[PDB]
Amino acid sequence: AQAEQERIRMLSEAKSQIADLVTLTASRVLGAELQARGHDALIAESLAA
Amino acid sequence: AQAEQERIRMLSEAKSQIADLVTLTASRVLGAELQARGHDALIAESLAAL
Amino acid sequence: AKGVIQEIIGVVIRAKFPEDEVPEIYNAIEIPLGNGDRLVCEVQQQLGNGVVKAVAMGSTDGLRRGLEVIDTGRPIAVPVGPATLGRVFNVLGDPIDGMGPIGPEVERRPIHRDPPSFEEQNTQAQIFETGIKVIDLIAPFTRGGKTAIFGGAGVGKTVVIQELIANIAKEQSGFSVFAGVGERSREGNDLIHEMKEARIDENTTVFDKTVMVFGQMNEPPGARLRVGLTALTMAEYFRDEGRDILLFIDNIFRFVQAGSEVSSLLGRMPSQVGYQPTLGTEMGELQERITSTKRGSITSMQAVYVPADDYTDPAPATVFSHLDATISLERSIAERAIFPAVDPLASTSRILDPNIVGEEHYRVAQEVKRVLQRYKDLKDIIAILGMEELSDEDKLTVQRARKIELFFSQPFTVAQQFTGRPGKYVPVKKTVESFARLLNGEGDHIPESFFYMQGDFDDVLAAYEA
Amino acid sequence: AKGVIQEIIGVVIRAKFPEDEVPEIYNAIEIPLGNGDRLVCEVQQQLGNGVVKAVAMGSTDGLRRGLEVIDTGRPIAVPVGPATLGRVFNVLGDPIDGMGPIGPEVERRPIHRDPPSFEEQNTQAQIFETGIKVIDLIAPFTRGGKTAIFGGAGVGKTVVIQELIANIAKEQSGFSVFAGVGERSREGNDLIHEMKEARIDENTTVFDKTVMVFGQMNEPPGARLRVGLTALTMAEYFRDEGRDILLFIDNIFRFVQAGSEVSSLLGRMPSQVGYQPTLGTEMGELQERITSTKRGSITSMQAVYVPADDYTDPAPATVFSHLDATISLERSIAERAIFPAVDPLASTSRILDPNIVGEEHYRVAQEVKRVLQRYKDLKDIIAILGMEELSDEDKLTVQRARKIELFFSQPFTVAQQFTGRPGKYVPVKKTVESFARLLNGEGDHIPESFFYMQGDFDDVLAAYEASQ
Amino acid sequence: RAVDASVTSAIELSAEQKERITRELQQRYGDVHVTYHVDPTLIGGLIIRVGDQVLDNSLRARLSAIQRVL
Amino acid sequence: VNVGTVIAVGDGVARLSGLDQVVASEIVEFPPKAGRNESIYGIALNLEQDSVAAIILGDDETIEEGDMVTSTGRVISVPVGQGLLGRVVNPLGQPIDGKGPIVYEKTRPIERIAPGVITRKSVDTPVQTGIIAIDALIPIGRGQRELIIGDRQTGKTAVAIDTILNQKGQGMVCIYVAIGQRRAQVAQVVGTLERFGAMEYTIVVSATASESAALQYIAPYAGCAMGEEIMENGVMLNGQLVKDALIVYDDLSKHAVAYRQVSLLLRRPPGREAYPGDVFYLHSRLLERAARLNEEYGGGSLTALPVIETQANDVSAYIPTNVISITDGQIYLESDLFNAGQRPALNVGISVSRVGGAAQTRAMRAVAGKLKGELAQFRDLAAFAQFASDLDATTKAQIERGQRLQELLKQPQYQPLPVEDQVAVLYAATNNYLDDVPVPLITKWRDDFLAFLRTAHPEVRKLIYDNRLDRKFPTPEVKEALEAAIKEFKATS
Ligand SMILES: Nc1ncnc2c1ncn2[C@@H]1O[C@H](COP(=O)(O)OP(=O)(O)OP(=O)(O)O)[C@@H](O)[C@H]1O
Ligand SMILES: Nc1ncnc2c1ncn2[C@@H]1O[C@H](COP(=O)(O)OP(=O)(O)O)[C@@H](O)[C@H]1O
Ligand SMILES: [Mg+2]
Ligand SMILES: [Mg+2]
Repeated sequence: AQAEQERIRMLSEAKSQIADLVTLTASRVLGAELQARGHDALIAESLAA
Repeated sequence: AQAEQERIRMLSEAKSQIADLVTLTASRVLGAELQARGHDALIAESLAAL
Repeated sequence: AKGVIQEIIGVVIRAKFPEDEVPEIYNAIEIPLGNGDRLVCEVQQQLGNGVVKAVAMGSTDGLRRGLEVIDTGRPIAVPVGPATLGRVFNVLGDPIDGMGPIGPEVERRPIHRDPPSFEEQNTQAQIFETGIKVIDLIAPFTRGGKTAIFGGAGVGKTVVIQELIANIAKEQSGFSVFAGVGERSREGNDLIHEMKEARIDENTTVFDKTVMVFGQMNEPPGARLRVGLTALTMAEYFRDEGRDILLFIDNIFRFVQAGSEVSSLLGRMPSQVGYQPTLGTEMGELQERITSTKRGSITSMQAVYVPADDYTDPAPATVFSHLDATISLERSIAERAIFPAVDPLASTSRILDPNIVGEEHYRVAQEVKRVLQRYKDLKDIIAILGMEELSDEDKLTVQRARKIELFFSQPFTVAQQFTGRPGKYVPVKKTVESFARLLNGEGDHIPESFFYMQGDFDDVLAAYEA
Repeated sequence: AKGVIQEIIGVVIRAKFPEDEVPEIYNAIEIPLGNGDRLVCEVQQQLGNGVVKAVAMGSTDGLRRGLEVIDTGRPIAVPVGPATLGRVFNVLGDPIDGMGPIGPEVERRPIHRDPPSFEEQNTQAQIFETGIKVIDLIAPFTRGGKTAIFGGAGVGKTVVIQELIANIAKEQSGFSVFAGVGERSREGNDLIHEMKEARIDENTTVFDKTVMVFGQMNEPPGARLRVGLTALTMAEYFRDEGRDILLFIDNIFRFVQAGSEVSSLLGRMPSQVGYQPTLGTEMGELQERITSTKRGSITSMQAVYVPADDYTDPAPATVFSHLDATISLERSIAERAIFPAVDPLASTSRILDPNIVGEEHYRVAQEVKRVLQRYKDLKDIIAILGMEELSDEDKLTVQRARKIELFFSQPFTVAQQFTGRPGKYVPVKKTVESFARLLNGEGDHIPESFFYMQGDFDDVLAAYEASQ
Repeated sequence: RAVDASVTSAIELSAEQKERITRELQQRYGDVHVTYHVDPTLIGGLIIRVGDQVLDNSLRARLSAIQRVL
Repeated sequence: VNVGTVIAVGDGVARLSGLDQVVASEIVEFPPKAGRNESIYGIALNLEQDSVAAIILGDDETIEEGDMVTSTGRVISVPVGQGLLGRVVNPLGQPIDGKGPIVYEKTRPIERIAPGVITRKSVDTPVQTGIIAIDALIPIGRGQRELIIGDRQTGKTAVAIDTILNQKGQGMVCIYVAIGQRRAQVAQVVGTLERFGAMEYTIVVSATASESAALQYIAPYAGCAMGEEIMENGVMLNGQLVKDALIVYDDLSKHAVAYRQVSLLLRRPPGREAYPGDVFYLHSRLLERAARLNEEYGGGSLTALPVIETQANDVSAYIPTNVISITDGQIYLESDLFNAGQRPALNVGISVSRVGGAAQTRAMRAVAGKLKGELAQFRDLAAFAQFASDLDATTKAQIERGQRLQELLKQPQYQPLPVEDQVAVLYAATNNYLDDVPVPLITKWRDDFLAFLRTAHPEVRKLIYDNRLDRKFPTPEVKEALEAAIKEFKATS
């Protein structure tokens, strides 16, 4: 149950999901221009898990 | 001590799953955002490198 | 998949596959045999363009070059689970007993798994209390450690094998695995079926509490080579379930010889007696998954046939490199002691050190070995001179050594030619104090002949009272 | 010139050259290797289409295929002359000591030279005094004659060589050359430098009269395979101009072993125990250059390592016929702390002849071998039954044989660290007198424990008298 | 001529993209024997294996991040 | 960037067609594919034409024909530096203890030519093993190569681990390379090192018996490269830069067996005992890297403690004689002595240290020369002891003294002794201050004496340690101080 609670907190996007996705995008895809054309909502749009 | 180790064992699989899922979601963000940002504009980097 | 047989030389075939989707090493390619049955060959090498050299693991007499070959995409699948308990299998995991096939719902694991990682190993060695008196005292087992049993056609090997399963079920989980590497079809398979099914404890046959895997003499070298790994794969399920498992491998030397034959057939250069160049690595693939992990543990007991009398022989040498204890069944004591005939002087154990089994156990074991060594030294004097020339303070030790060699008898719950004595399970805690008291002067009154299968020092006092 | 590497098999580099510019069999081809330093390979076999096979003589573990190879057109040339005295060289003749490189004006000679002809051989021979009892009595060394010390791993080959150098390398009457092939870089050299610079003959150290080539074990096979020839080229210049040369080559067996490894990499068919088919020829090419000719004399003193304790191995087996004096070191004798460890029965010499070494010396040595034999014959009888079942004379000869075994032990100046006793220099005359007295019956009353690590018989008598 | 290119980009390429790729190979020959496998798993780039030399700009920085993170 | 393809996966050797511009000892990658997330490397060694055979550093079960490979542009090398300390690592340098990734700035190539001849100096500083018998009769100096040769379960690993444990405040970086050992044994060894706090300065390289024979062949070279990084550059230990390292190559017999497998599966001709012709070169190029560099070349040192397992007490085999001819000494552990209770089983007669007798504390040699003499007396008189006390009285006293000394050398496991304690104990034993003590009580007498000195007289131990380097150790002041201490202890007892 403790791991379930911690994993629920992590799956809650605000914990790390959006931040990690944005950091990885800025690091790899584009020079701080990950959004580039569109992708404004697409960003973490399908981050179901 | 052994119960702490056993709990970590289940957490270890959960931690690896969480890390893999986070990184895969970050990759899929690029994959999903690729269509909007440009489907086949990546050849520019390859031309400079090659 | 869907290759074709390119070449058949004895039990070594070469199947040609497309340039892509070639089988990996140890991929268990399967050849249909024009009926429900099939020939399973294990890939051992990749050659040229899509050609893979594989060992037959079967008759390979009805085959013709050009037959369809089906790649299974993984090593030889082996059924695992409680569905394997009380069943008898060959190397491929198919059942060879009268019952029907295992069925598709049962989990199948690859035969070729990796050993437990470094972090999963147990830092501290723990004794595997067997329940025997001489063994639990002179050559204690190690939980997750390899143990050797010598003597060839001695006495008490088989009864100890069944008694350990009986005790492991009584104390530990109980589940056991017998890996009959090069097991004779008559001597070692039907007779052991009857012995296990007839042997019963708490209304449960020992057969129902064990899973038996047989790589027979008649099967090609590949089957005898990989039957040990099949048995390990069956045991590792129960180990992963947290249970303590005892794995019996019959004549690990036959596993070594099967490996040597496979290497010779594959064309590899020989090594140092003609053995396989990959002797250490093959003996390490086996006998390294036999460890005590955090979750569970696989203790083992491997019969070892020393080629001739050369223990330095690469085969017993590489086996001894992987052994934690040795039990030496000797013929001379086997002349009359059909109860466990372990030679206490020739049977050693790594774990028998003060740090692990305690100071008391080490002290008692060393004192027993000292007394028995004194008797061994004075045996010639007794034979030549007699009891009278032997001075005081040693005649006591000779009588005590006679009594203590007689007190290495154990009444078993399950036995061959059942003597009727009730079964007894004596922990190490009882054995250490019992032998300490036997060495402390107590028990000097009862005559030497009334130590047959007594079991405990409290039982010694009870027997003296009557 | 200007070839390209085709294959890199171990330290065997296959290189292709233009059809009309192929290197000769023993030319030295060079890979630039970058960084301003080159890798000098020695050709061994001329294959088809300007293809040659060369032995790397270096690390060769960071170089790719297709690399440029430069053909020098001449074999490995090494400096010779007085400029090489007091210096330390590689297999290639490049100095590895701190001093500067050898200037161009110094003559360079190929390391692959024909040995002296039959007409040039020098048959003259006389005893070379070493100060070691067992060597001076059983297998006397020859001045200008080849001798070798055979032994396993733990037995004292190198200590014997070091004591020998400390004994005879001061009164050289000439120069000397040392060649520790495939030897430990700890003791083989940099511990012998200490003693060779500590010894001072006359205002000049023994090192100042020594040329030194190493090619220690750390080196790849090619260096160990050609370092012997480099050292012989260094020594041959001094031999040819009349200077008496002392030549110490260490573990000729590593020369043979490096040859075996190179041959295995070269694709030759192995002979006997994995050894090269050209074992005898390579051995002869190395050893026929170790000869005292009419112009000058070389007093060679080799060491040989026998695989484990095997004396029938092909390498020592080929060495045995290339010697004037043979010495065998036994593991069993060394384990008994009789550390000079020379087996008198397995050790012989050509100049153990009454015309050369003297009639009394010859008689004493032959008697000390007869007595030693009697003991080897009675060894099992003593082993199981006991000493008492022998006859009185057999018993006496057994006791005298044990005393002789103990008496060949001798403390060495270089071995003072192991046995606290100081080193003893026993002249050959005193050795002959001591063993003649021991055989005569004198010293029979003395317990055998007093013959251990002593000098001449007078020291044994003094020790017994001090013990009363 | 004899060099062989093995291009693998995520999405199938139009004719103009293929011709742009061929013009990209003017550094070696212009039009070498080029084979375009799809490999949709890779994203955001193309693996040009000209001769025995590969050029990796597709998906492998993110997978290096996976390798380090996992 | 440069690539090739596997055309045949043999007996642990891939062939890698078309991988030009690969160096003769390059580490190829085999980048991960579906079904294999991690990369497994290999060593390109036979750079023949249109084929580059490569030994696979791992299980060959995972690679396949047509698999891409990527030459890394580097000769086979391992991470080195301070980050390795306290990490159990693969021969490749990858961690296996699970504590995390190895942090490192530079990587040193394994398999290099040893520093040489001129770049060396006679060993002068001692390595305190902590065993009375070894430290007194077979001194080990920093930079010395001391072979620990025995017969299966004799205590070779025990001696090596006792040595590693004793180097706590000694300014030494220990390295333990487990070659072919069982993973359970390596786990137990690492646990022993951790419980005693010796892991904070120890590196462990583990190539267990299950690991492919490609590993267990570069394991000693990986450990030696790490040790060379310590030797030349040095690491900060306890805030002090240490340029001395100690490497236990563990079982080199298993290393030779692994190389025999690698050679025979490469179809190389066998030699003596079916070993390749260059097995001696294998061990020699490995061990000769363990040196004592002179002050010009940094002044560091690398002590090697190779372990060889003999069969039936046969020291005259091939590999044991090879390593004896390579190394600078022998610590021969006898099985008969081990089973007879002399648990630090040591054949004092034939165990020797060619170099390092000078690299001993002057106190130790001044006290232990006569100890060696008395042990020689006991070994000489053991043959005459067959007679039932028919010899004379003073030699009976000599035999008894030798028995007391032999009991003194017996030392329990996992209890190293500081040099001051060792020299005080040997002074006591050699001044005839134990002749009244019965034989079975000598070990307890030693333990009680050391406890007394630790508790009652710290100053005596400090004074002995400070005065251990002087030329004439038995100075009057320390002599009388230790005399008073022992007389007080004996009166109390
Ligand atoms: N000084 C000692 N005192 C007491 N027990 C010891 C001592 N040295 C070793 N032992 C015990 O001896 C047994 C074997 O020791 P060790 O692990 O060192 O063996 P080994 O020589 O390395 O053999 P193996 O080849 O099996 O690794 C172990 O029980 C160890 O506890
Ligand atoms: N004169 C001697 N006195 C005592 N020990 C000796 C003597 N000569 C040799 N030894 C022993 O021989 C060993 C060295 O042998 P060494 O010369 O190195 O042989 P190898 O070169 O074949 O290894 C030393 O450990 C030493 O104990
Ligand atoms: Mg060990
Ligand atoms: Mg020496």
